[PDB]
Amino acid sequence: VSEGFTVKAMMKNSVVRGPPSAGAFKERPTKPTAFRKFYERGDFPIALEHDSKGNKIAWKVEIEKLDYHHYLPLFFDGLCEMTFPYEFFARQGIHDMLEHGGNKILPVIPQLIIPIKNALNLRNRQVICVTLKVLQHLVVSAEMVGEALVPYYRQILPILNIFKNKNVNSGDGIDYSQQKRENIGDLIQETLEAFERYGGEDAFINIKYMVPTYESCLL
Amino acid sequence: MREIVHLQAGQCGNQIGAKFWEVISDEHGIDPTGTYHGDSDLQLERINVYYNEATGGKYVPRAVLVDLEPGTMDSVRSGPFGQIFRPDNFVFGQSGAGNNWAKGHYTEGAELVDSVLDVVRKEAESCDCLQGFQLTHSLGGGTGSGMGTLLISKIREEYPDRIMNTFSVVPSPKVSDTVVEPYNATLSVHQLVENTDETYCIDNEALYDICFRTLKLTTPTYGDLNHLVSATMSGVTTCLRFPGQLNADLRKLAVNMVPFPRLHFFMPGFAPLTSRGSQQYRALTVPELTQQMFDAKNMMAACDPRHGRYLTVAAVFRGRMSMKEVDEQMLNVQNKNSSYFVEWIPNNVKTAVCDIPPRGLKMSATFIGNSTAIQELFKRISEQFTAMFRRKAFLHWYTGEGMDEMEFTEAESNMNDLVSEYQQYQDATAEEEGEF
Amino acid sequence: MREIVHLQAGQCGNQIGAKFWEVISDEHGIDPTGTYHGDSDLQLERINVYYNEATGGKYVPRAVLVDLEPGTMDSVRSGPFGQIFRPDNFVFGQSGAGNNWAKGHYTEGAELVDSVLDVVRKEAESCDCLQGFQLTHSLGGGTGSGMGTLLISKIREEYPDRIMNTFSVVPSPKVSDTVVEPYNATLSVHQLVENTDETYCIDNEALYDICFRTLKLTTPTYGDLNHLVSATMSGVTTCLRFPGQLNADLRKLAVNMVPFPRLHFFMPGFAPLTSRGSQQYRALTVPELTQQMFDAKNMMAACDPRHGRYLTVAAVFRGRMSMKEVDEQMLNVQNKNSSYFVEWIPNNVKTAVCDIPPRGLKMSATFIGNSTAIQELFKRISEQFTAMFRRKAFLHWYTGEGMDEMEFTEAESNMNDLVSEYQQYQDA
Amino acid sequence: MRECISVHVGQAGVQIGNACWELYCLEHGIQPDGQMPSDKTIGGGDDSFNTFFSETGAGKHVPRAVFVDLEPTVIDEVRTGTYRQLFHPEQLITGKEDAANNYARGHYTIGKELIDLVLDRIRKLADQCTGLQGFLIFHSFGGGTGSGFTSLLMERLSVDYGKKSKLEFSIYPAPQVSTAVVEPYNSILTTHTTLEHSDCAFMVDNEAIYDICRRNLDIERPTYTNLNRLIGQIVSSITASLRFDGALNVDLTEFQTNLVPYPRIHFPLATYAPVISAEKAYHEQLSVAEITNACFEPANQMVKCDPRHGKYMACCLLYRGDVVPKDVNAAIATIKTKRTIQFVDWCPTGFKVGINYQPPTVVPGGDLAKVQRAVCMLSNTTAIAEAWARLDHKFDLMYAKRAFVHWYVGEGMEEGEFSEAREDMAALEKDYEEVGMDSV
Amino acid sequence: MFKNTFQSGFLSILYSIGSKPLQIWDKKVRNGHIKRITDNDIQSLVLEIEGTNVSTTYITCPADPKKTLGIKLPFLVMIIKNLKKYFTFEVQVLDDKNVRRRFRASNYQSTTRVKPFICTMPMRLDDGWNQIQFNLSDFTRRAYGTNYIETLRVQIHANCRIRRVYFSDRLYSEDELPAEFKLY
Amino acid sequence: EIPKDDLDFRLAALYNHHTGTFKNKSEILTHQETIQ
Amino acid sequence: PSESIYNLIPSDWKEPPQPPRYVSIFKATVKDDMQKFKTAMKTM
Ligand SMILES: Nc1nc2c(ncn2[C@@H]2O[C@H](COP(=O)(O)OP(=O)(O)OP(=O)(O)O)[C@@H](O)[C@H]2O)c(=O)[nH]1
Ligand SMILES: Nc1nc2c(ncn2[C@@H]2O[C@H](COP(=O)(O)OP(=O)(O)O)[C@@H](O)[C@H]2O)c(=O)[nH]1
Ligand SMILES: Nc1nc2c(ncn2[C@@H]2O[C@H](COP(=O)(O)OP(=O)(O)O)[C@@H](O)[C@H]2O)c(=O)[nH]1
Ligand SMILES: [Mg+2]
Repeated sequence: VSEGFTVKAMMKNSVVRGPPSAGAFKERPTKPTAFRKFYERGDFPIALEHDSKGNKIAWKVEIEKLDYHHYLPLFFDGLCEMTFPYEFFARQGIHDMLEHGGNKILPVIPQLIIPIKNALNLRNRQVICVTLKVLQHLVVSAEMVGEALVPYYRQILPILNIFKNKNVNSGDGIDYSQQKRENIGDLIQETLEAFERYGGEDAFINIKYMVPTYESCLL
Repeated sequence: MREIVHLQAGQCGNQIGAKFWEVISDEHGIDPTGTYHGDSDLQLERINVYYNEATGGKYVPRAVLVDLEPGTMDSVRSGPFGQIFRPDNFVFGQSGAGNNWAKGHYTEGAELVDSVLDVVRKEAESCDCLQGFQLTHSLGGGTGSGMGTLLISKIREEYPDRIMNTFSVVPSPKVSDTVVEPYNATLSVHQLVENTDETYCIDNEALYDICFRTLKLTTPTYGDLNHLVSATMSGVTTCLRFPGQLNADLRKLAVNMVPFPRLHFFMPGFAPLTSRGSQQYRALTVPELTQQMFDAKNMMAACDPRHGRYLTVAAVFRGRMSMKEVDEQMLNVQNKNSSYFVEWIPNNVKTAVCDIPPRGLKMSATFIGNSTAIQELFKRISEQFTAMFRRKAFLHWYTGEGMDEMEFTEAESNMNDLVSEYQQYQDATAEEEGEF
Repeated sequence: MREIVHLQAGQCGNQIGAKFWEVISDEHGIDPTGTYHGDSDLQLERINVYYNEATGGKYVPRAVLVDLEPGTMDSVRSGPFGQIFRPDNFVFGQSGAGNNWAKGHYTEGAELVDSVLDVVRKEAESCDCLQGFQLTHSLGGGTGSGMGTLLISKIREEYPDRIMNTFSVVPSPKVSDTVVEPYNATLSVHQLVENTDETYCIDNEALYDICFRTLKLTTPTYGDLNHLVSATMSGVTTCLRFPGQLNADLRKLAVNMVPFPRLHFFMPGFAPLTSRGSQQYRALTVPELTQQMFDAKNMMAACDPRHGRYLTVAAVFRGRMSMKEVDEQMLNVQNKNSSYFVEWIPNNVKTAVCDIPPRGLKMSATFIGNSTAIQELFKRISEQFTAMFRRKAFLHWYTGEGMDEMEFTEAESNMNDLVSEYQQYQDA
Repeated sequence: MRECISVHVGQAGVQIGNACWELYCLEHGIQPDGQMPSDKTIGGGDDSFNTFFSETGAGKHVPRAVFVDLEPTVIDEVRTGTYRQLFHPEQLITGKEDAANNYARGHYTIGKELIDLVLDRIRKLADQCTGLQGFLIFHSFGGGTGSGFTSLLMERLSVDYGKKSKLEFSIYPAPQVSTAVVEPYNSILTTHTTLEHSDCAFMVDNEAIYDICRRNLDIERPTYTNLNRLIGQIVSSITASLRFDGALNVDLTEFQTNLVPYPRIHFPLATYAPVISAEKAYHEQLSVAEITNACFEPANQMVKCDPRHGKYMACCLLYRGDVVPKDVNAAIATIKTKRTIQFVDWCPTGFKVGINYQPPTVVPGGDLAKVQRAVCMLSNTTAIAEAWARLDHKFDLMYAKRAFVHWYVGEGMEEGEFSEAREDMAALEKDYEEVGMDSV
Repeated sequence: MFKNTFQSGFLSILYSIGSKPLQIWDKKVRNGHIKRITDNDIQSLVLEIEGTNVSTTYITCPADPKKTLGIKLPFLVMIIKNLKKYFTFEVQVLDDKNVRRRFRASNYQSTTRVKPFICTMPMRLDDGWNQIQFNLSDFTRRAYGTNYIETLRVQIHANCRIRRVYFSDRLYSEDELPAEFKLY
Repeated sequence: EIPKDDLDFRLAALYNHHTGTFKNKSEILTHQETIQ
Repeated sequence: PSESIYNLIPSDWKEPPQPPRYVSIFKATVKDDMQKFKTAMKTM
């Protein structure tokens, strides 16, 4: 019935009320994407090939000679929306262009930080899984990419501290959801050693600077 | 041995600092000429923290004064306690800033920097053992951090190796009356965190409310607003200058208030503030100080503490006193509202007892607090970049200079993540299972 | 140890409290600027009861002053003892009630209660042990009767175990001072039943004759008239502040007076009241003192106790005297006329004594009395109100401020049962 | 001949020794200027100052103390105070910067810059010594130099002087009242060194001396000076038999062989029973039985842990004044008849008794009173385990989120040392458990 | 208790393949979690215990603190995966002079120390999955002049992945080890 | 029940010296007979 | 535990009422003594 540091609520018998809330661990309202505006325009050379293997993306033009400076920041902006005929193109399209081609993932790194933190800032437990898989895939499927992300840990990692210890305390009863990985804390952790194993020296300190719970491997 | 060099930048550093130096000169007993006329010896025992002996019994400060307008620090050098500063420390430019932040970073890149670095060098080196620096400035003007990340990017090269405090005047939440204003709020941040990490954020709107509702001064100028900060600056250094039963220097405050290295937020406060007609009818006891310094009214930052959690509290007191009353401040307010004292820290209060009180007053305190309600201070600036950033209409004045606008857009990304890092440790609890 | 918080609301409560803190400063040696130029140590021991203490040897009173409005108590602050009060305890707002119970309790009493309650917690948290509160105010006014009874309700919700006194001036019978007098009187008495445990009824009329037939001074004013209600507020609580052969407090003067919780409206009085010409004509002895204590013309209510029966009597006493003569005389005055004391209470009379008389008198005593005959006062007021509520006179000045006519009907209902309960214990 | 060097480290340790050497000089005839006065004698000579003072050729007594501390302006209080010429200017040694409540700074960064000079002064003080019984240290578990520089001092003193009776006095972080946030870090790190390099570690809490000052001494708002005089009264009683003769003279070596049963259990509980104000001291008689009773009272302990949750192991009673042995035996007997005072079954004897003929000496301006007889109690219970399980709860509560750890890792230590310091604390509770359950 | 059991050449107290492996074990989880499943190199369920505090979350083989399992078998072998984090584990043994004695092995300890109720030693894990053989009959002889009688407790702390904690009568080579005890 | 004053303090005073902080010399002991 | 089935019957036992309120043999004296030295309307 009280507020806090007043003359009231210092008596021998009082009850009180705290703050409104803290705006963490909570889903944020999404915003319209540049992926949405550019897909209805038909500028994308993509097609939903409804394979009998599941859904796949058929590329009318070959992936090797795409303008990655105009497409990778545009596909990464689609990770912050969850409606099906657009979110699959963001999830599968990023994975398809990451494992195809070389010597062009490097110059598009510094213009990829903004669309990768915006999807992480949504704080919903669905696309944070997706952004953690592409973060693991970004550092692996090219050459000399972990060294590029070392000065950019300050804009990717603050969301990873919030959900780092997100796991299941099922002490004996076995879980079955390791086929599709929804465990945030294992995905944040495994991304951190993927961050540290690449980038060479002066990479453990940049992770230890801002997620202090992390233990620096590769001794 | 332990010593501080005062850097004053802008009108704001110069006007606040000039009031600060007259306070310290009264506290140590130095006349406006520069000699000692004190009535005690402990007013002289540790005067090698802010003053240097010059030949002739003339104590001279250790402040270097920096501004890009010649006019401002002629009033400082002609003030009441104004001739104490040595002329070589007074380092002036010829043209400053105005209107556009984009002007501010595409104006005087490196002209005045190296001149100040020479003065900061000689004054620091001609001494014994540097405790650190302190910097007084405001976040505003026709440059913001435009001169800032221009001039100081040359000084931040090695400066975060020792202690460096910063009493910074954060923008107030009232109106937008600088026309093309919400472009200097976005381009302000960059390295707003990782070069001081001991910033005492001081709002002017909260400065007036303590002058209107607490001090009850009918016509508060900018001068007596600068009197309130000068007490706090003296408060966080009084254990280093004057002896005490429980000593606490700057590092002992910094170690005991900063759990994580990205916490440049220390909302200040001075406990025994009373109106002139009500000073006579005042108890001035240890509980009386504590119920005022923890109160939302006596907070020189426009953030109500009951909007978040105190991550850590400092209680540098002055006088012959107690500290156990502060323990009841947690045990009542914490264990009942656990959202006002962070529970994964067991005890959130550092105390200090410095024997020598402020002048006139018998007893005092100096609160600084790392409350997580400071998320809102960098959120009012957050709705004040987004509001006018997207139009870019009167930014044609900016456009003529117009630097890289990734630097426009990366500064708030290094500010909203700071808010998120405060939102985490406001919502994070001991048993990390029940917030998911 | 046991200390009392002073409350005062309205013009009357501040004019009474202006002279109340004059005599308490005189009894306890406090000067106008608040420094102890006293004589003995007994005037400094139990000084925490009324006076707090501030740095500089200064004794600040614990009183808070309540009104809606800043332009008048030049009577206090420009008076002899107005610098003793701190300026923080003065609480005020913008527009006054102006003899209207609706304005001071609902509209202008909605934003000042937050300010007054903030101050009284500051006075109540600087305590080793709070004995209780007490209020002086008007009963037919706008701020004394409208705001004052709302402050009573707020303290009772917050400090239910503490004791609250009410030194209210009830309406004068013959000549009134306010036209809307029973509207404020009925709505404020109704709240006083369940929210107080020791209520004092004061007629300005009975103070006039006490000033004439006993005090024998030709030209009176509110200075010496408020002095009568001043020293009553002092003399009741002197057992807290000064020792005796057997002493009392406010709690002991309430458990030994209030049989049933709706019966706490009392009648005060003074025994020693003589002029300068009667100093040589009367002997200041216990038989002569206790005689004029029980006199009906001596009472501070304009309703005789002869019309009804006393329910409970108490007297606080002073001076180094015998306990035998005061005990046998109050048996003597109780048994000689048994038609005025209830049969089902064998001893209606309580005796308390102190050791320190006031300055200027060698022995003095204060009377407090619960009688059935205070129903005489309420039953006039009950038909004051049905003379005006029946034809809806002066009702648009209440209905248009957010209250309904049901609250008037509950106030009639509560007062009429309180009258009917008084008449019930008149018959044994 | 018998003697011991006293070491005072930290602002806590320096301030303890100032009210402690004030007692020592006044216990003898020693004035603040060192020299004993020609006129007036405090008593017989007996060369009893030798345990704490060294005699020069000019007739000056010099304390065998080093005031080593990184904080410059608590030693300069001594350097300009009344006890100015008592101490050497080179016995009092200061650093340049504080450790700032950091164990790592007092151990690694600043501590190595002064550890060479303090060991040189300890060596030079001990070189003129002949039959040195041991050392006494005074510190607190919460400071930087009181925990970090203390830990480095025991590391170096263990190899320079070998196995020697190295007593330890310390100030615990209280369960509730605590002046620091990093205090559970410093206490858990310095006990990792105390457990292996301190022969006996006396255990003192601030809240309990706060409690006995307001209750027994009847003073409101006590300060650090009053806690300082209570501690120095006990330390004088610990070294009482080293200077004055008694019926049962008990040595520092006889303390360790009769208090601590196993090499981790050297954490006795301190209790000073006849602590009483002057206005209520001379009214009632103070028998030796009722002050032996007041030693076992729960609230008279100087650490916030009552022995009802534990079991006593060995109790060292140190009586001073007009005390005969026979009524001590009656006082010990009537304690043993109570089943509420639990004694372990592997110590049927239980008690070590020391009688001294010199009553405690009152300081001017103090709050104690002149008593004919007095007692100091050195208990040893399993109830101290709950005083450390709370510290682990305080440590684990903030170490799990790595709070304030970069204030330690950056200043020359690794993160694994924190888990190593909690490790010995995780074993110390189980070490106090395994000596508590009854043998069957 | 494990006293009426024959205590042959093999005895397993925890095996991740079963209904309730942590049945006799007591789980204490604090700022961490326990789970049971991950197939990295061996395609089998291996119990995971890990947390941000190594000395606070653990598992203890006797559930009741008063009950102690009595195993006379001198060799103590667990198969534990290296995770490059802080891993410690306990073993408590009964001695011929009837002293409750404990041993500790830790990743974060530089040098070893021995004194009367706890002996702490360092340990270097391999790159991935490995088995470690804690010879109790020799460690109770080198550390103290004492013979081995029986162990009383084992306790496994955080940041490790567990499968097949067992005792053996003597050290076994890899070939003579049976099929259900192999690493693969 | 109690033979002398030491057992009166030692018996069920319901005062945990580990938990009891800043009591008075009256609430130093709170016997079970006092509560109920 | 040796029991009997002739115990499940309800105990059907009421408490006999207390003796009546003892009127004292000196009460008739104290009515007259208390109602003595009493008149009406003397002082007022
Ligand atoms: N009993 C008692 N304790 C004290 C006194 N002074 C300080 N302490 C203890 O010391 C603690 C404060 O930290 P300190 O150990 O003094 O820190 P320090 O000795 O100055 O070491 P640094 O932090 O490196 O400067 C408090 O928690 C007190 O318990 C004293 O005068 N008497
Ligand atoms: N307290 C205080 N604030 C000032 C003063 N001068 C300016 N400010 C604040 O600083 C803001 C603008 O000052 P600014 O332009 O940054 O001064 P500059 O640093 O010299 O450019 C205004 O909103 C003022 O509130 C002063 O003398 N005292
Ligand atoms: N005894 C006494 N009564 C007073 C005095 N002043 C006013 N009154 C009474 O108070 C009543 C007026 O109420 P008021 O104080 O104006 O109420 P308010 O408007 O709410 O403050 C009148 O009926 C007067 O009889 C005084 O000095 N002494
Ligand atoms: Mg210090």
